[PDB]
Amino acid sequence: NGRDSNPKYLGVKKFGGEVVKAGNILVRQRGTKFKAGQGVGMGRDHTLFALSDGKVVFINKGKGARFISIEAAQ
Amino acid sequence: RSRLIARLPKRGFNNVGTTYEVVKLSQLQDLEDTTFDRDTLEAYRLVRRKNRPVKLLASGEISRAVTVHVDAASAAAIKAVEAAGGRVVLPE
Amino acid sequence: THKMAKRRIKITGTGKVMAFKSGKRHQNTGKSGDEIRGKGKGFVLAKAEWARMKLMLPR
Amino acid sequence: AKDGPRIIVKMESSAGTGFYYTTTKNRRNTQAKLELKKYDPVAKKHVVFREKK
RNA sequence: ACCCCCGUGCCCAUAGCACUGUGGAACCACCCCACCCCAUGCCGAACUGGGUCGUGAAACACAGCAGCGCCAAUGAUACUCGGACCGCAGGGUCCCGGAAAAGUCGGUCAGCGCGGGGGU
RNA sequence: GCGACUGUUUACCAAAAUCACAGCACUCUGCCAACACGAACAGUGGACUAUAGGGUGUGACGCCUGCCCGGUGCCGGAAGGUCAAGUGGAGCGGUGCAAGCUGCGAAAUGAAGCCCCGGUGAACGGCUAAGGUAGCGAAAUUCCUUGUCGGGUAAGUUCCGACCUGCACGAAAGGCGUAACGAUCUGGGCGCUGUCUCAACGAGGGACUCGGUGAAAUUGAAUUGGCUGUAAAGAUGCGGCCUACCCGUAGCAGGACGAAAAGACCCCGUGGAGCUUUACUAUAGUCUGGCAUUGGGAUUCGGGUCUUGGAUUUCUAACCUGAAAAAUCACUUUCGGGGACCGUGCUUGGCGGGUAGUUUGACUGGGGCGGUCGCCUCCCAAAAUGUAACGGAGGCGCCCAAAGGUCACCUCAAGACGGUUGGAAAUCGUCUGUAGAGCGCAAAGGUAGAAGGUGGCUUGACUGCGAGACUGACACGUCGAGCAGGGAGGAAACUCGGGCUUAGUGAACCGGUGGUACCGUGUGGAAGGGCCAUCGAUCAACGGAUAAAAGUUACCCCGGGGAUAACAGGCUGAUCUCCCCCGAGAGUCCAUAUCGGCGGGGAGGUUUGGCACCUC
RNA sequence: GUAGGGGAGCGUUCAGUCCGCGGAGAAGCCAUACCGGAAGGAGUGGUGGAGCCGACUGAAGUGCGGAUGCCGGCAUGAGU
RNA sequence: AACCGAACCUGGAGAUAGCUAGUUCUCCCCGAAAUGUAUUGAGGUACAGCCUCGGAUGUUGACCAUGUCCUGUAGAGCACUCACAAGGCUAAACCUUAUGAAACUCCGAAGGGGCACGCGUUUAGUCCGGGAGUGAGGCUGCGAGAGCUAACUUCCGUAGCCGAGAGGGAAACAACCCAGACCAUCAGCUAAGGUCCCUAAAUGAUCGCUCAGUGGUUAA
RNA sequence: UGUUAUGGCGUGCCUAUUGAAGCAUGAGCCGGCGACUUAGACCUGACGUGCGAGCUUAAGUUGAAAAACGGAGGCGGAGCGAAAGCGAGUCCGAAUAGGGCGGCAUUAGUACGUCGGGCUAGACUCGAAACCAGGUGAGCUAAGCAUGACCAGGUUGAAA
RNA sequence: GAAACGAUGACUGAAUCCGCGCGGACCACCGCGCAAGGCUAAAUACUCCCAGUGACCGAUAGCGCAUAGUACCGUGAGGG
RNA sequence: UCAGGGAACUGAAACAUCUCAGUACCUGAAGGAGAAGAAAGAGAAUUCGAUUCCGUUAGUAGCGGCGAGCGAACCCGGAU
Ligand SMILES: CC(=O)C(=O)N[C@@H]1/C=C(C)/C=C/[C@@H](O)C/C=C(C)/C=C/[C@@H](O)C[C@H]2OC(=O)[C@]1(C)C(=O)[C@@H]2C
Ligand SMILES: [K+]
Ligand SMILES: [K+]
Ligand SMILES: [K+]
Ligand SMILES: [Mg+2]
Ligand SMILES: [Mg+2]
Ligand SMILES: [Mg+2]
Ligand SMILES: [Mg+2]
Ligand SMILES: [Mg+2]
Ligand SMILES: [Mg+2]
Ligand SMILES: [Mg+2]
Ligand SMILES: [Mg+2]
Ligand SMILES: [Mg+2]
Ligand SMILES: [Mg+2]
Ligand SMILES: [Mg+2]
Ligand SMILES: [Mg+2]
Ligand SMILES: [Mg+2]
Ligand SMILES: [Mg+2]
Ligand SMILES: [Mg+2]
Ligand SMILES: [Mg+2]
Ligand SMILES: [Mg+2]
Ligand SMILES: [Mg+2]
Ligand SMILES: [Mg+2]
Ligand SMILES: [Mg+2]
Ligand SMILES: [Mg+2]
Ligand SMILES: [Mg+2]
Ligand SMILES: [Mg+2]
Ligand SMILES: [Mg+2]
Ligand SMILES: [Mg+2]
Ligand SMILES: [Mg+2]
Ligand code: NA
Ligand code: NA
Ligand code: NA
Ligand code: NA
Repeated sequence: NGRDSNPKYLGVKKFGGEVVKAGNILVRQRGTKFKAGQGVGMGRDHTLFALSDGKVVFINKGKGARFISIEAAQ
Repeated sequence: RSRLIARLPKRGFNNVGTTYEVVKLSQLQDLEDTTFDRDTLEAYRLVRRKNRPVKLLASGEISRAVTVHVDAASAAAIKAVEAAGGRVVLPE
Repeated sequence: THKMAKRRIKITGTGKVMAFKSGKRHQNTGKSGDEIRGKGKGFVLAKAEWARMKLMLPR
Repeated sequence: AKDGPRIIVKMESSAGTGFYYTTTKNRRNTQAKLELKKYDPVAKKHVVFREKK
């Protein structure tokens, strides 16, 4: 039926290489696709965020478990 | 009234009691040889308002001994005038 | 309107809207935690004009 | 958030001396009587706190 | 320095399963007892307390084995960025680059650390 | 066929089957009648009176007129239930030293109605309250239908007579029949006729010509061809080609999408008006209680300490009305009657389309009908995000004192083998088993080190906050470390400010409750107002209009629109039409003299449509 | 280059001021082959018979092809 | 009192009109949009995007390269879900062979996007503030739905162009191809397309094809 | 310069639109008339000008071939909060987290004029069906009431 | 609305000196004023008429009219 | 000018309140003006001290389906 529908959103917000700040939201998702790495926390809605300052870092161990860490500069 | 105007959660309460005249402390201090503030000569010191009382607030800082006769005054004001000389007179 | 002088657009030193939060206060609530305790301030930079034109004079 | 005779209800919060509401969605479905707990109101805290209206 | 065992990481199937062999008191496991601390909505199976013999069978460790998994070229091809065309059309082609999947060759059943222990 | 008749009506397109009609029926009305005009208890009309008058329906006459009153309407009965002002006053609250001065406010009692019972149907209305008595019947009701048969005609879809399957015939919105009546409607026949096959002659007034007088609509400019194609898709000004000396008169009407009227159909406009009702709301009117005008004499019932009230009854100076003498009255009087009612004024409640002011949504391959608006999950979505349709599917408007926090412990679906009420699954045991299960619901993602399953303890489903980010035009929405006051579980690190996440909800205004004390217009209080929290929302047309709302217009008006339908053309060619391919088989034998199962490939633009391309 | 925004100017009427013109004659009208980047302006001639250019500045009742615009005059349909 | 589903005249009144039409002198500069969201909103308005003007900032803009990270379209594939061809075995499962998928994914491009920097060439962006217009586009190529894989069809994404765009070419013919008009000129070279004649320009050169007027309307 | 012959080229204007020569709209011609203004010490912005931490007056009075006087008042100056109030600080809060404001290395205004634009009035101009008040009409027409008038002639032949 | 006060129709109905009304229900305090009788220059509005004036028109302007509520239209109001 | 009586269109992007507005219209009465006027006031200073008009207060307080939108007074200057 034509009726029903939803704007939705989701995706990634801070990509790798980028310089985050204490509170920047990294990736939004529904499940646990991107697990909270080092330097990165996780919200109720699996929304990843940053604790302090640093740089975005992606890590992939052959799919399944994604990780995102933050390497400080200083 | 259908564009932001309305739909704003505000009731508040209008009172409008007494609005005192802000007399900056640098106006007394710094310049001047003390013209004696009183309640009439002060009109020539650029504080002409009328209808409302007078308030004395500390903002300018240059210790100097001057006498002040305003209607009301702050905690920090009184503890800044007599601290360098003078006396803050308030109505009985 | 005089319901504007008592509307959350106070004439600040700069000249913008002193908003609040219309999420939920009186009715239709009872869920969440401190969602209602959001009785803070609000500000906008696209309606300050078409709002101050009704209260600016009687600041 | 409908509100009729149906099961479950929105509850006011009282306290031993304390005068504070917690607002909680209960339910008369199962054990429906011991709506007592412990929500410290602005105060010393640790006050006997039953939402039971 | 040699080797082995135990504990714990990096790595997280090219380091996994199966089959087979080796290991016996340094280590590991089984095992023995367990009224009480503790515990399995029933069982001290598993947790757990106190400890000989025996055995290595099982488990575990190691080694061979790679039948099976896993990993996976070269070449070509599909597709496509760009440019340029054809058919009434569903479509399709040329030039220039990038470039799969699968399959095949082939690859290998790890490697790299720290600490402790007992042997030469 | 209809209507009985005479008559009558849409001045100016409908004279008819309309209306009227004598007749019949129901029903109201006791005469200052009912009713009606009216700002007015004035006045008048009814009308100078019960087979009289008002309203309604049917519409001479004849035979006749059934069944169902559940509902609605009305009449009657009326125990009880509810119901306004008022009567009454407990309690509660405020101020003051007090006397006292003041807010809020009952039990009971309290009119007309409503609910409730019955009845009334020539009341609406039906044929669940019951269901077609007579008669008529494809008849003006007829759909399928040109029905079937018969009559008339050489031939009849209409017409007449019957039958019957009466889409929706039906007895006073009358059924059926009927003499007479008819510028009415329908069919047939006779007569006659240029009505017709078929045109001819003749005439008279105009068209034609000359002299005189001399308009109108219209008009971008004109030096203004035909064929084809193109162009907004209908070409004299574009292209190509063909034709065509210049200029009139008399004539024909194909073209200039010819002239007149911004379209009367249709759609749109939060345009208008008229008209309806069980749309909203109010009012004329009207019913009614109390209180004035409004008194006297008794009885009972209420009570307090002479009376104060309700009702009943009765008399009368108010008042109303009639007669006589100076008809309308003012006057005095004999009186007559009614007479504390009525009328009228204020107030309360009900009734109320008579009247009045208005609402009645949008999207939409025209509109209407149907369907559908918010939020959530996939696909479309073309590897950031985003992205539409009346595109393809499936959910939500909750649930849970635990499915919460935390702390510990357990690991699945299924198959095979073997076992007892089993005999498919399941209960048990042992192996295999990246889980092919589970996670409260829809779906996706994700999860084996758990967001799978259990137990103990608890109420962080806390309060005061929040650097910095995601997302939106705004408004909202989403995530969140850390800090503080106090707690929970664990030895502890540590975690917890609801539940694997994404739906389980909605602004403002207004009001209710608790709390706290800011304001409080002379002062001090108080009423009230603010603030904190929180409650009321199929407001689902779900960013929401109003506290409060339906239809019709073919009697229609206006402002617009080829921005939006029906005609036509144009585009397309499902459908339609035609042609062609292969060939099983029929054609005694034999595929193709003819015919062409299944299925395929094109053409045409004559069908029904799609779309909405130029003209409203 | 449309809606639109910005900039520089022309022309007309009235007003203040300045230099002036006019009976051998203004304005207005009429002809024109000149000038300026446009809006426009100038010379000369004819007409006409009283007033009116240029410069600066100020103020609007300020610039026409259209609205089935309005008023007036005059055409076409025709010698129909 | 010649036109009545509510007379005429005057007045409120210059009623309102999201409607329609019209909207007057000149040159110069820049230069739109028909999208998103909301609306008793749909042919109207608010805000945003998009325009111009001023100030500030003054290269953060643009294109491209390099590095890094992310996203599952095309393709493919059968390893889950559904469907599906033949055979073996004894209907399901399992085995051999063979498939199809917008709502399957063992795999997985091109390309795209964010960020950093510039190794390089160019040029603008942002912020504040005044005034706007536009919130009814169309087609073509490509990638999709809807439709009969029809429509000068509808609805989205994307590029260009038309819109406000002259000129040349395609006979004519906005949308196609080639090209963006400061002006003047009896000047030259070129693009798209052509070079017998009607219009400018080799009835050109070399090797073939078609006896057809194919070119100059289609297929089994 | 005027006029013409011929060749080449060449789809009125305006409006409304995705698209006009349009077989879409408007227009006989010409002259004249005709459409973004005006007011409110209003609000806001650009520019210009005279004061400058100050900045001006309104009514009015006295004078006018001319102008001054007039400082009731308004805008500057301190913000923040619902308010009391406090104050360079205040609201949430039982003291430290933030929002708003000063201080920022640093930024003053006000009055008047012209102009863009907003507000409030008919607000660019022209235009509708309609609603309301008052008044005029039955000398047309639909009827009533009062009083006058008119209907050749012929035919059919009821009661009594 | 917590809704005073003034006013009025209908019903009721006080005091007056240790008095009465009012001061945004109410009360105390406090404060102001004392009705149920009347009359009364000037400042103010407008303008038929008159004078004067004009960055007011110069007749398709300006009042409608360079005189006319006349011609003309309607039964009339009225339009013009 | 006062008094009696008293609309609608419109606005509220519809529409019952409110606006429009107590405006238009109707009617009564009077003048060269009326109205109003000598405190049972305003108001917050133990104050000013008939009325009316102008300026200001100020678009403030307040009112309002708390919408549209409507909208004082005191203090003070001035006419008198
Ligand atoms: C059935 C139809 O086919 C139909 O109803 N057609 C419409 C014209 C009609 C009804 C005319 C009726 C006559 O009483 C007058 C005739 C008219 C006014 C003719 C008008 C004509 O010139 C323009 C169009 O008018 C239409 O709206 C119309 C859609 C139409 O097809 C015409 C082409
Ligand atoms: K003649
Ligand atoms: K046509
Ligand atoms: K001359
Ligand atoms: Mg809105
Ligand atoms: Mg026969
Ligand atoms: Mg007759
Ligand atoms: Mg003849
Ligand atoms: Mg031609
Ligand atoms: Mg003819
Ligand atoms: Mg029209
Ligand atoms: Mg119309
Ligand atoms: Mg994408
Ligand atoms: Mg409201
Ligand atoms: Mg009619
Ligand atoms: Mg069109
Ligand atoms: Mg058609
Ligand atoms: Mg002739
Ligand atoms: Mg008439
Ligand atoms: Mg008008
Ligand atoms: Mg330009
Ligand atoms: Mg649009
Ligand atoms: Mg589009
Ligand atoms: Mg356009
Ligand atoms: Mg042209
Ligand atoms: Mg033409
Ligand atoms: Mg035309
Ligand atoms: Mg049109
Ligand atoms: Mg006779
Ligand atoms: Mg008047
Ligand atoms: Na003749
Ligand atoms: Na009505
Ligand atoms: Na009006
Ligand atoms: Na009068």
